[PDB]
Amino acid sequence: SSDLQSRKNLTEEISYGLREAEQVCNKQQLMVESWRDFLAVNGEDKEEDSVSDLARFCYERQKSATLSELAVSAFKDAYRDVQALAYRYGDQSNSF
Amino acid sequence: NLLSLGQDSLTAAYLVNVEKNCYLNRAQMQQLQMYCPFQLPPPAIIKASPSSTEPQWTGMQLFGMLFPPGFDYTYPLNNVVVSNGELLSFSEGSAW
Amino acid sequence: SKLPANALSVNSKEGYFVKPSRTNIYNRVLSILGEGITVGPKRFEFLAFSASQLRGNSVWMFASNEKVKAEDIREWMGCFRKIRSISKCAARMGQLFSASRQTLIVRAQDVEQIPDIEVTTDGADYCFSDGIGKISLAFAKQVAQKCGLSHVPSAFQIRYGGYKGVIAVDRSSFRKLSLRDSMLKFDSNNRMLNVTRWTESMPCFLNREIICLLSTLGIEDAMFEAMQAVHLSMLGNMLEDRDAALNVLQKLSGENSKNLLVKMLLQGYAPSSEPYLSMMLRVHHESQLSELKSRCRILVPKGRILIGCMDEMGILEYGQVYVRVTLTKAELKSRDQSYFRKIDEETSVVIGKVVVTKNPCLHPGDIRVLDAIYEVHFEEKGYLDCIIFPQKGERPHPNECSGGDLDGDQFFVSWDEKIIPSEMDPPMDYAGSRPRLMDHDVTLEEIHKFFVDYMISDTLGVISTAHLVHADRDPEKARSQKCLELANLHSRAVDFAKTGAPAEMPYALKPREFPDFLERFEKPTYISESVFGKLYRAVKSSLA
Amino acid sequence: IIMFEDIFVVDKLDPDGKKFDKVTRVEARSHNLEMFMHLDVNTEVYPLAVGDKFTLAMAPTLNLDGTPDTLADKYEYIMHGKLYKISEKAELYVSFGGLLMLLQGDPAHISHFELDQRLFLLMRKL
Amino acid sequence: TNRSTVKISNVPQTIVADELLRFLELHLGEDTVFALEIPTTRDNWKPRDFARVQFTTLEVKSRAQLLSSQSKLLFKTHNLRLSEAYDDIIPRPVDPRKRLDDIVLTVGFPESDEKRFCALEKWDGVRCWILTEKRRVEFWVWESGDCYKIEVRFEDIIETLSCCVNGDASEIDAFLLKLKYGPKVFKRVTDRYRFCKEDFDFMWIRTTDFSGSKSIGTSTCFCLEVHNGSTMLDIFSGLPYYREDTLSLTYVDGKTFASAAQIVPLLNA
Repeated sequence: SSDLQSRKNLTEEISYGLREAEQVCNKQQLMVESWRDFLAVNGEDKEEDSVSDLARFCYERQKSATLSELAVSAFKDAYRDVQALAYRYGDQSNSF
Repeated sequence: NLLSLGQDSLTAAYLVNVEKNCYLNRAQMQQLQMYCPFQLPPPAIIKASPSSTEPQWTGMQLFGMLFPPGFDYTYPLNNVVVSNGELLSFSEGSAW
Repeated sequence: SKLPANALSVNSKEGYFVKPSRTNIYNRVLSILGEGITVGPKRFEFLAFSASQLRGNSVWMFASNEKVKAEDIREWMGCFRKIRSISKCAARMGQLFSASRQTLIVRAQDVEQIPDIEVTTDGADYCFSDGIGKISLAFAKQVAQKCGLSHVPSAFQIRYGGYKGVIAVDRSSFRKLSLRDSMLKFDSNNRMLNVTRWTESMPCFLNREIICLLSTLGIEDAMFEAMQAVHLSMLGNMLEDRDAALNVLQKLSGENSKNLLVKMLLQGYAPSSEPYLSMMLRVHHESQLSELKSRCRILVPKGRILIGCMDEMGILEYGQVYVRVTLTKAELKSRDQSYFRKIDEETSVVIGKVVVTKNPCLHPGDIRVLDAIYEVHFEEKGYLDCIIFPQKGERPHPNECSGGDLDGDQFFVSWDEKIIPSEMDPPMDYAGSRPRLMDHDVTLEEIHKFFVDYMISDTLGVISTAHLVHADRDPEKARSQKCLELANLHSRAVDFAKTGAPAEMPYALKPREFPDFLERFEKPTYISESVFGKLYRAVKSSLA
Repeated sequence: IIMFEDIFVVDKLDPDGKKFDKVTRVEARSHNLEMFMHLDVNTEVYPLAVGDKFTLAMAPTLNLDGTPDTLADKYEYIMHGKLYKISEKAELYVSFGGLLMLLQGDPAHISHFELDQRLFLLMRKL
Repeated sequence: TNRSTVKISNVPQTIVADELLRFLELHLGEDTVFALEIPTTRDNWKPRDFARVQFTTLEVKSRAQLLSSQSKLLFKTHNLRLSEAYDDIIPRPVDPRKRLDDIVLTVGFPESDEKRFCALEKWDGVRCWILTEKRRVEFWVWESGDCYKIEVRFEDIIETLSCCVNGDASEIDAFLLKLKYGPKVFKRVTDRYRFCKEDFDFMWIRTTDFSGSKSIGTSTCFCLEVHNGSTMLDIFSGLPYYREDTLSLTYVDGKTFASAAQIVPLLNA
């Protein structure tokens, strides 16, 4: 970073990117046969249930292997963009 | 090929061919010409400023003394063109 | 004006997936449709809506009375509980609202049940008989007496008792009336006969899509430029020359039409005199110029627009049809031609290469070159103002014509010789979307939902404009996958009135640019260098 | 001795920076002849701002009346390079030791340039 | 020159809207920037390479353009290039005179044959904006918290009249807007890169009549009760079909004509 303000902006951007990646992983976790009714284009009143249950998604992911693989794939896909920020926040004279 | 440039020569060549803004004067170029087996190319930079004497050499011509006169190399991906043993163009990539 | 898509069901991203949110206008329209409109000592109720009214956001309302109520009329029209599709039920209920002429009443004692013919090739269901029928000579004479029609057409569109389709004449009829199997739409308590259109031998016209799809087979720009030049030359000479006025009136609107202006055109005074006629000619010329500026409409005297039917002969093969039309002033003046056969004084046969085209066309494979032949057996049946389609073949001709049907639809025919038939392209698939069937009868609410949702995601009018813009911009038009996708989307949007399948117009397909020959002055205008641009520049130069 | 000489006015800069410590590519459009030019210049040693007017000259040799391979006192940004690609509104591709130049103009304006030859680049910002 | 928003070509990716606002206020006049928006490819953590800035006065825009043409704007070793934008960030007129705040809005119709007017429902403290470029007039009415937007185009009006409410013929304290069609009704619904200088983080959606008595749907004329203005006539002269005559009106108690049914403009049986 050039100065302290740039460092703070980079930290906030990293935090928001991690939050977005976690949200993407949570969305990708729903690609199972159990949520076929919810994923269909109809009227479902349980939309808020899938969003408010934030602490259950991690527990469900840690129990299944296919869910874990899907989650890590989605996390890598959403984290490539986060890794791409180094070229924006890095100077041309950076040794690394 | 079995033998590569290495971990240091690769970085040095990247720095030489990427910066394109640091010009080597006659003394440094002649000092570096001792290790190179080929002769010295034309300076190609006569005046870089209205009140700048001692015409200098560009960085990419220093790397051009490492090829035989009859060797021609073309790398479309990195836009690298070598004609008559002289490096003509280079943009980025460091893949060649 | 039309309700914008943003005024109803505005999209909003709530949760993981985007869900549209209904606006207050949606609820207001639903309440108006449900409760009804009260005007004085009356309360109007929803009866039905026609296919034309569905595309214009119009609906019929009937005030309930002590004698007959809305439900009484609804059940008198027929029983619609057999249809389990929301769109199909509405279409069948609203189809019986077209203008027609009343005729005699025929009971349900003499009706035939002639079996149809079906061909299944390459795993595709191709049906030749979609809405074709059979009629006798006595029935035609009886039905033509009340309409004041002298000549007996060989084909005329008719609908009665829920049936709908065109019927053709025959010389081996058994009784007055006959019917096929693939014609019953819904059961009705009445069988009133009525006829909408019998025959219209109007001269053919070249629309924008015809030139757009015919500009890749090898047709140069010199032909269209010369045709436009001669058209404008004969239009400009119509003012000071009375001879050209009659010829134009006899070759532009109505082959055989009697009018006060038409009679005076052949024998009249100088154009300077008779202001009542001179100013009418001037305003007609101005209207023609405005129509040409708005859209391309080329007057081709060697082609007509007529419906088509089939005969129970089975002699014609795949690629052989019969073309027969009346003789106009140009045909009568010089009937000696290679592809024109003077079978009769008023009727002339055609032996040239004739193609079939419709109004909506967005696929290069619709151009199917057909060779017309002359047979004594076919002429013995006496077919007039109707092209003959073979019974047998790999696929029916209407199927190749954008998946159409023999429902009295008009067909463009032209016995031209300077076209290029060397290039042939297969037609697109005519298979529609899967029908949606409900598990319960209609409670008069889902039909209202479908009617209101018709306004939302109604992209029928923009697909054609986008296709035209993409064809004008990108060279080698109607060859890339973008044109195929646009044609598929247009077909799906047309099918939306029949089955509830939204077009789903993508955002990236919007043109965001329009050529000179459009009325979108506010939108950015770009100079087009295609054949349409050349024609528009020629028209502008002629006007100036 | 001078083959091509015209007044050029810059239009935009590729980096659009003042202290980027990197070679900057400029886009200048010729006056009268209306020939578009690409050139890599070092802003730190030879500052060039948008809207400035500078002259450009090309000569096979800096000597007077022959002697290929005294114009130094006139100009201030002399460079040396070779032309490697001439295929195109013909355009030229001259690299001054890795600094590419793209002079796109008219076929009639550029007709006395041969392939694989050494030429100089004389510049002065008025 | 038609609009006031200026699109900046290139800005650093590491900056925030606050830094750019501070830089602009330092180089230009103090608090001369109204709206600053930086588009983001992602939701809130990936701004684009360009930004759009709205200025309060056209003079500030001209000065900024002059500075940009001379390359005098240098923010974090980046030369800011200024170019015209397509649409304004906020539909707000540049002229402060056209902005009317805290005025009285009432609806009605020419109930009597004489010079009489009837008032159905009266709103106080409404905001009126006149957009010459967009050829429309916006009315902001606050009712039960949420505000509503009333949009009237130039083609909607057929004639413009001026009246008075204090009772003095010389003074002009009212304006009549005869409407041929109905006005559009909107409704307000419920940050790091968007300053906007105010609370404009919402969207407008079309809605039906929000009045309890539905006075808007049964009124074909609008009356604007505003204070006397020496130069107000020049501002009101821009409306199409303006009459340069003085007319007087009186208030008629027409609160009885109030229908709570969906079909408002029909008579009572």
